[PDB]
Amino acid sequence: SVGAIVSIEKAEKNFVITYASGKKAQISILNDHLFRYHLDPTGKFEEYPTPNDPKHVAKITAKTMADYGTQAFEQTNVTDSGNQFILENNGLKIIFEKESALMKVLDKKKNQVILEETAPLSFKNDKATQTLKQSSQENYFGGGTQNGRFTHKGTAIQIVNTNNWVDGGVASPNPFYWSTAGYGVVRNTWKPGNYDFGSHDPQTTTTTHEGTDFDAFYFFNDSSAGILKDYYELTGKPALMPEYGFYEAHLNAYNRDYWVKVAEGTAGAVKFEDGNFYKEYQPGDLGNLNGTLESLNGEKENYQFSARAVIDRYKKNDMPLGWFLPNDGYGAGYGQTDSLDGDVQNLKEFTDYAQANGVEVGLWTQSNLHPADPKNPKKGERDIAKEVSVAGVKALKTDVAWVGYGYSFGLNGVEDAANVFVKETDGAVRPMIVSLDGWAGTQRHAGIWTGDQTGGQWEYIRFHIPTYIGTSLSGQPNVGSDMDGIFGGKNKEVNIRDFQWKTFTPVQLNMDGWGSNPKTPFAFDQEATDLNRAYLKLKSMMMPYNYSIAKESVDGLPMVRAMALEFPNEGTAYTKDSQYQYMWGPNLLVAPIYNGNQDEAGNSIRDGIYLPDEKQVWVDLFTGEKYQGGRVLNGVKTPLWKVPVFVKDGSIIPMTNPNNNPKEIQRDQRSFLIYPNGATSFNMYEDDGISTSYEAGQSATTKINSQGPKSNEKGDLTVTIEPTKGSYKDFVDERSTTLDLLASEAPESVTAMVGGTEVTLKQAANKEEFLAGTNLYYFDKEFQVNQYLSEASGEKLNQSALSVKLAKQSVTAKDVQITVKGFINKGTVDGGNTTVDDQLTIPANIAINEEKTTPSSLTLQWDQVTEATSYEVERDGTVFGNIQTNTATFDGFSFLSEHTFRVRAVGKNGVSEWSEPIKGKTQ
Repeated sequence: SVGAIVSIEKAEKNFVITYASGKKAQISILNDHLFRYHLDPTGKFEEYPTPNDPKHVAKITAKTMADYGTQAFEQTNVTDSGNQFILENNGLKIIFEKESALMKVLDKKKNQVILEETAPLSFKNDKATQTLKQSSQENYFGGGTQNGRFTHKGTAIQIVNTNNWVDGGVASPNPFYWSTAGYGVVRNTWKPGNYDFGSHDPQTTTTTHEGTDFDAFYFFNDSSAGILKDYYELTGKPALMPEYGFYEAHLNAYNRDYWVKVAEGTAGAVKFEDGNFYKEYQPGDLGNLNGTLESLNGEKENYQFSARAVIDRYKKNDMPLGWFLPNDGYGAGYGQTDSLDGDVQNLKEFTDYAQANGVEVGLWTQSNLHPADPKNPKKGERDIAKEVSVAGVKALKTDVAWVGYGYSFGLNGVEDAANVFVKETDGAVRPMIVSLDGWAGTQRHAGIWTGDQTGGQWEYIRFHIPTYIGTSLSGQPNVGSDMDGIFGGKNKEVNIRDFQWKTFTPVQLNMDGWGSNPKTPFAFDQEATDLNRAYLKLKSMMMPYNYSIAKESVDGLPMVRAMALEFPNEGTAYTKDSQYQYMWGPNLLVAPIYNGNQDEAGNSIRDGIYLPDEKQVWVDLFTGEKYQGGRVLNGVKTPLWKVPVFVKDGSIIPMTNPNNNPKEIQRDQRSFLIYPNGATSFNMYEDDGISTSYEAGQSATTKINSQGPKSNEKGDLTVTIEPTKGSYKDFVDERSTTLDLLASEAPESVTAMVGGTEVTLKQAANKEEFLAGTNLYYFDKEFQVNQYLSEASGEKLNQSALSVKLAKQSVTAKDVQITVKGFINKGTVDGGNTTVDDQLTIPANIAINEEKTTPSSLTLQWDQVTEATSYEVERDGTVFGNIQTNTATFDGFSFLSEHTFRVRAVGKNGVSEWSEPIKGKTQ
């Protein structure tokens, strides 16, 4: 409708495009790889889109056009080469066909067209639609929290505030997507949209938003970290949670409801410490029943029904607990007095008790942050200034009735809450805000949780894994959800499995009061409780690693990483083959159990464990068992106690003592669990854990370096801890050092230098001597990464480690260099030998079992090889392993689709040649 381009002029601040219709666009060059295109068919070209309400002043962008400076614009030239206008700088050609008005972008470094319009912008039907070429290997990420999904090629996603918390919904939309071609796009709009990544026409991608304006930021970057850094520079770097936000929370209402004494076995009865059974009632549902009224502090002959009693239960069950929210939901409140001040004092009393137990307090927070007259409040009004400054609240959970309108409501809300919070604390406390119904920019103020669903069901796990991955690919690293759901429950196995994988995630919410059982890690039998504790303690021990990858996520890759972020050169990493696993930072591959499939021994059967990189050894975190990468493993037997987690051999994992909250961490120690493999590194981040001062340069980093032999080989190992750089409030300079070096033999020698001076090390004679002393080393074949899990599993889970302890030293003044001669960490590698064994027969008579053919699956069968201990099947180029019988089935295929298979035998001395390829068609 806009027609041909008649001119592009370099104006004072931007390039002005005039179209034949008389309509105009402005191209603003912000940096050498970022530009804004604004076609304002109404003609104003004002810096910011119109929000949903004129009170909504929070902006999508965190950096103004002016803030980017004029240098990139000055260094961009417009030329008129016949049938095209071209804008060119050092990195890009932005090419406009004059007649068609179509834009394409050539990346000069690659000499490739990265983005190409295939039809002009369409403004029909009060919408603004862009039409782009899609290439055969082009994949797409983003769109925010796209429930159940992360990889969008061949699908449409809705960029809509759906208020839908389950699979197929959008708990938190974002008008941000990116392409593996090497581009990200933010639509500079508050209006809902729809991105169709070739759902019927595979060569075309359309992006649509409601409205009359087309205003977008395009950023070009050859790495996924780069695209996310561009999104963060534009819309805001993610907030860094305070350390306590990495610990599970407990949330409910304790100010309003009643417990009624009922018979044991009454539908949803709950047993309490008096040995009696009770059922909870909202006051309006009580009718003629005799009930005990809840209170926060349990001061009214009601202690077992109080919020304090719940903190006591987390302590008695030795469970980590970061924070506690006691006023969740409309009408709940936080006191029972005749005044706002009386209620604030009741909440202060609770916060004092929580803090005595190392637990912070959060509040459910409404759009009304202040009383109508803050100097004259009424009972039941809200006052964030008093709640923060008098009662000591540190965390906020946004009411869905506040942010639930979506779009500019949410961003204005979380910006207001963050800004008033840090004003009230004078920057002494950084924000801890959990929200949903977000938009572009939300991450700079708040994390999200996925809303309300029913747990006690495998679907609760299955849909959540890709949800978390896609949230993180959309520039929101602070993602969480309810532990085993707000609704339902009564499924022990699902409860254990949800605690297991969420160990390796940012935000864990025990969202209690509405379920089939209480929402706690101690709601099931002692086995479930002991396993849940074992995994929560592992997360507490991983806090230095976790906080380090959190710091990375402020200006780089998120904490929950799609496989493609870490293995960008493998096609398997980009597809639904990667929908149920992720990298927790760079070092750990997490492949949760997400269905009820079991063998006769009660092991979960885990199919589709993708282990990237044919040259990489992967190490079971719990057992030390080794696996070769370059394969997808089927039929992996996983006991109830175990979640499949693999260490990337070479990993350095900073650790700390098991702890129930950040104040129980020993700040005068540091510890490193190291899997040496060639030359690897880690940057360990730290700060005061609580304030805004990290944003004013108050933090420290420590570079740890491991230089050893390749996986399974013997050689010299040098571990260097470089001096700690930086300072902050209550920085501890004097620390002892532990290295736990996974090792299969005693070394020839261990020497230590501390700040260029030798420290004499003794070999400990036994473990008791090692634990008692310092400046020692000890070769231990009974090393336990997690004694809680050893006890809870009934398995020793012993590994072999060379452990080294050095005395307290200044971590700023003096480095550490440990040299180990004759270092080796050797174990047999499942799939390690991929060399052809000439004596191993090629599996004979490779056939499709036609009987078993369905519209979505194929079954391949072949003759036994007597010397084979397993088989591998190559499915359309993808090697599947751990096939323990002479058949395999492959799922997730289209109707009437063709697939190519080869098979080889695996024996104790390598593999057979690959069979000839065979074809199968789905019905």
